[PDB]
This record gives sequence, C-alpha cells and structure tokens, in this order.
Amino acid sequence: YVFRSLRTPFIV
Amino acid sequence: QSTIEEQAKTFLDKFNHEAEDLFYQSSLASWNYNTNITEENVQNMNNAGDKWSAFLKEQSTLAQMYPLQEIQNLTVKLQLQALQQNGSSVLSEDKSKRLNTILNTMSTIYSTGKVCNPDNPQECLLLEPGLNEIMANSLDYNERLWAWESWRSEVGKQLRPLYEEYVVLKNEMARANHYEDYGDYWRGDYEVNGVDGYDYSRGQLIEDVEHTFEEIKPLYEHLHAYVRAKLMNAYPSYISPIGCLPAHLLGDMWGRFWTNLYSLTVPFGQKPNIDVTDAMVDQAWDAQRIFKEAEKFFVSVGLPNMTQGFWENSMLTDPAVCHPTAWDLGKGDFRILMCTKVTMDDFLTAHHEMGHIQYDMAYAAQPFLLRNGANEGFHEAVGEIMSLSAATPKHLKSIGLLSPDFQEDNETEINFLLKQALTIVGTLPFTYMLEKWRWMVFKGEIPKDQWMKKWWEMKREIVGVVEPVPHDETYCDPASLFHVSNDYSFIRYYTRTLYQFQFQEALCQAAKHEGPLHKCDISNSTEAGQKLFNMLRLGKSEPWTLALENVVGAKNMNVRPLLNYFEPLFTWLKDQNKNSFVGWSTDWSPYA
Ligand SMILES: *[C@@H]1O[C@H](CO)[C@@H](O)[C@H](O)[C@H]1NC(C)=O
Ligand SMILES: *[C@@H]1O[C@H](CO)[C@@H](O)[C@H](O)[C@H]1NC(C)=O
Ligand SMILES: *[C@@H]1O[C@H](CO)[C@@H](O)[C@H](O)[C@H]1NC(C)=O
Ligand SMILES: [Cl-]
Ligand SMILES: [Zn+2]
Repeated sequence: YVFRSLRTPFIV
Repeated sequence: QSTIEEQAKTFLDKFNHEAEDLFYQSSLASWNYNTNITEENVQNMNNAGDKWSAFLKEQSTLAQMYPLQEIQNLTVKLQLQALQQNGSSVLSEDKSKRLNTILNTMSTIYSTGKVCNPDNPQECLLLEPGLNEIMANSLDYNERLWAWESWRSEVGKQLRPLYEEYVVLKNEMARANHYEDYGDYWRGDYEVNGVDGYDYSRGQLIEDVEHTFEEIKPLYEHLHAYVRAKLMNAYPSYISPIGCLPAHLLGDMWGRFWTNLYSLTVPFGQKPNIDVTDAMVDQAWDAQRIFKEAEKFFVSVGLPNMTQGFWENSMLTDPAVCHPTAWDLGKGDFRILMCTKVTMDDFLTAHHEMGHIQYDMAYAAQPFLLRNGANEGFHEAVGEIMSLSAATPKHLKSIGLLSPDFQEDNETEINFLLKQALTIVGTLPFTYMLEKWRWMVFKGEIPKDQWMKKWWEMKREIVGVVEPVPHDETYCDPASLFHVSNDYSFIRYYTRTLYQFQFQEALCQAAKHEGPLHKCDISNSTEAGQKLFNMLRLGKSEPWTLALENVVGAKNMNVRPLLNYFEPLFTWLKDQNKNSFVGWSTDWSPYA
C-alpha cells in the first residue's frame, strides 16, 4: 500500500 | 508576497505535480498486486513503493530550504509543515537501526505468536483462528483462562524488554522533534495553530477525551451491570455481583469489543435479527446491483454518481486480497476492491466503502498532501454513517428488501441497540484506558516496576475489568494487542466513534427526521448531503475543528449525540438494573 502521507507512505 | 514565500509556492507547485505523477504510478502498481497476487508483483510493487518513499525524502530535504516562520499563507504552511517533518531522521544511525530492529522484532513476535498444548507440545494454536475461536465461542472457564493467560505469557513476556527500549528510543526521537514525549507526538494529529477561534492544543485532547468519557460512564456502567448479571448465568459461580468482569470472559482476547457476548446477553432471544440476505438472494441480487443501489443512495442526497472509471476499473467480485478497500489514485481515478457476496453485510460494507470514495472525490481538487481526512478519525466516521442509514428498516423497505407493511417491534429495536452498544459503547472505556496508559508511560508517570500494576489498576477502575490471575512486571499485557506491539496510536477509535454520531445527528436534523435517532435514514435529503459535502470537500485544508463545525455547527468533539442514539437502550437498561448493583468494586478478583 502507498499513501498521501509522509510518516507512513509505504506498507508492504 | 515575500521572496521566500514565492519560492515556497513555486516549490510546492512542482512538488504537487511530481507527487501526482509518481503517486499515480506507484498506487497503480498496488492495484496490480492486490488484484493479481504474483511473486514478481510483491517486489515489483516494492520497486514502485520504494521509489515513492525515497521521493518524499528528497522532497522533504528541498522543503527545508524555506523557513516556516517566513510563510504567511496558511495553506502553504500546512503543506510545508507536513514535508519538513524529520521523524526518525533526528536519531543517530545507531539508534535508528536499533529502533527499527526492535520494531520489526515486536511485530514478528506478535504475528508468529502461538501457544501449545502442555501435554502435547507439538499441537499449537495461533491467535487467528485458534485462540480467537476459543475467546469468542468457548463457555469453558478454564479453557478461556488458558488461552488468555498463555497468550500473555508466551507473547507478552517476550515483548516486555523490547517494549521498554521502544519507549526510550521513541521518546528520544519525539523530544528531538520538540515534543514532550512520544504520546505528545501522536496527539499532534489533532493540533491546530494560527487560525483564530479554531486552534486546538495537543494537551486539550487529553482533557476532551477525559471529559466526554465522564458523560459516558452512566450508560457504560448500566451496560456493564446488565452484561455482568447475564454473564453470571453463562459462567455460574465465577462472577461477583459487585465486582469487575474477569478479563478472559469478554468475547475476544482482550475485551476490545463485547460483540461476541450478544448471544449470552440478548434481551429477547426469540426475536431474530433483521436480515435481508435471503430477500436479496430471492430477488436475484448480484454484486453489480449492490453497488448500484449504493450509488443511488449517494445520488439521493446530492452527491455525484460514480465515475466511468469506477465501474470500468473496480473489482467488485472475487475472480486477490479481499479486504474491502477504497482507492484514490489521483488523476480522476477512483476504485473499490471488494470480494462481494450477496449478503446484508456486504450490502452495508459497500455503502461504507463508497462513502470513502465520496469523501475522496469531494476533496480531489485540493493540493496533494491536503487530499486526506480532516484528521485521523474523519474518514472512517464518514464511512460508518453510511451503514447506519442503509441498515435501518426504513431504508430497507424503500429498496424493497423489507415488505411494505413491515413494522419493527420494540423488542427487536432493543435487541439491535444492545448489539450496537456491545461493540460501539463497550470499546470506548477499553480504548480510552489503553491509550491513557500509553500516554502516561510516555510521560514518565508510570515507573517500569509499576507498569503492569498500574495497567490492571486502571483496567479495574476505568474499564470495570479484572485480571483472572496476578501479573507481575515480567508481563507486558498491553503489547499483547496488535496496535501496541505494532506501534499504532489508538485514540482514533475513540474520536472516530464520537464523530460518527455527531455527523449522523446533524445530518438527521438537517433532514428533519422524526423519532429515535437510531431509526434515521438520510436518503433523499439534499440538505444533509450539502451539510456533509461542505466538510468533505475541505480535505485537510482547514482545521479539523472548522471541518466539524461545517457539519454539526460546533467546533469540538461531543458525546451527547452518541448518548442520544443509545437513549432508548439507556432507559431500558436502567429499568432492567433496578434490582442490581450498578458499577463495581475494584477489590474483588477471581484469584484473591
Ligand atoms: C495561498 O495561496 C493559494 C495559492 O497557492 C491562494 O489560492 C490562497 O488564496 C492564498 N491564501 C490566501 C489567504 O489568500
Ligand atoms: C530537521 O532537522 C534539521 C537538522 O537537524 C533542522 O535544521 C530542521 O529544523 C529540522 N526540521 C524540523 C521541522 O524540525
Ligand atoms: C427516494 O425517492 C424516490 C422517488 O420518490 C423513491 O422511489 C424512494 O423510495 C425514496 N427513498 C427513500 C429512502 O425515501
Ligand atoms: Cl490485557
Ligand atoms: Zn472504512
């Protein structure tokens, strides 16, 4: 997953 | 404006275009994997997701060239602030490597946790499905105790020394980012500065959570007393009529929700729950019909149809990962991924996921980083109120899933509100007390030698729940919950819950609804859709306090609408409890 966030922009 | 502000505006303009292109490409790879799981795509998506994570680091460095003190435009300040965050970069390379190792090890200890038969050490149970099935369905006091204790002994004890160093390293990181501690850092999601009349400090969240919880106590004490009397029939001789509920008897591994206590506490067990699953299969409903009805509901309040790309691109049936998810890729591309089934649940879930899409569409014109919920609780609250309206008998009649002559009797209404309260109200003391413990730990107010002592003093006092066996400081019971061992803030489940009933009550007043709040359906109300849309289109370009005021007319979290929703149940519970004790003594325990 990818997000419009700087803290958690990426999760696999 | 000034030269620094002009250069910041130019930088952000280029950031927003570069971010749109790379986010679209990156999230386009996420859609490929989640809809076509292959070995190649796991690392192929990692190739796209790693490219995205590094871009934000380089853009963060570029953002630091513009001092925030020089920017006067608030919309530019908001974007620069999100970009200028250092995060774990403030830590030395050794401490970052240590923290990341601790984080990965806690996560792995949790997700590989298992307990084994002491008489047959090769027969073991995982949390899902093994231990969760026991915690939900077992009526054997000792089997429930064994699963509850074994999980905390095998998993929690492993996490205890890791969690201690996690607290140290997280506090050092937060202090170096000019916060008081890691809890103060998390409370920054609600912080608002520089907007007169809408500001909100990080400490104010503690006071507003504590004040609204005060007003929840009567309803929760009455729910607790009703459940406790019913649980005495389910587990005879094990529950005190004046004491806390034993922690292992609450229907899941922690008592996070009381949902699975329903069949043990149902007020009128002969009245079955309203279920339109059979009526849907009879009328030959498919997944296409479900989302079309969901789209009709949103159109009915003045929100737009779904897009042509939505129907073309969305995967609405299992041909993948089957989590109901809403996708906002940018460039006008919106999708839903859901392995839909012809059940009442998936009909309700589809309304929930399209609520996410309606929120996403409404703020699509905002700058990149402002295309988000107003705070961490907003997005799920928007989805939840869609299921509230769609599940009412009122609404189910209008779409022809209930007979036109269907009248819901008052015993079926009480059953539904009690089932709602076991999930929605039961989790609020749990959620506030867990986060309060973490907040106090991060603050240094609970010494390590009292971590578990205070955890269970607070469980008894705030939650009315007691440990069935004593736990010394080798345990780390908080870390035995996923959110704690995996480093996720928890108060969002409290604020989101209060927000959703604030939203619904305001929308139902705008629709001029008659009768109990829980029977409201906002369908065919353009005034409610306009009230909601006035907040949806803001994204997070405005203070969350202002976005809340756009819906409900007040600036702050308020629990009175939730209390109104449950007022018919509250009245019924007070009458049920007229010969029971209401509240609990923290002195009783199953073992002492
Ligand atoms: C801030 O800049 C945006 C353009 O990036 C502009 O539309 C907005 O009006 C500016 N702020 C104010 C208060 O005018
Ligand atoms: C990030 O760290 C650098 C170097 O320590 C510092 O100059 C800058 O002010 C920090 N940014 C923020 C937002 O704290
Ligand atoms: C909304 O209005 C339409 C048109 O009159 C009607 O067919 C539908 O049943 C209404 N739905 C509700 C929930 O009132
Ligand atoms: Cl616990
Ligand atoms: Zn959701």
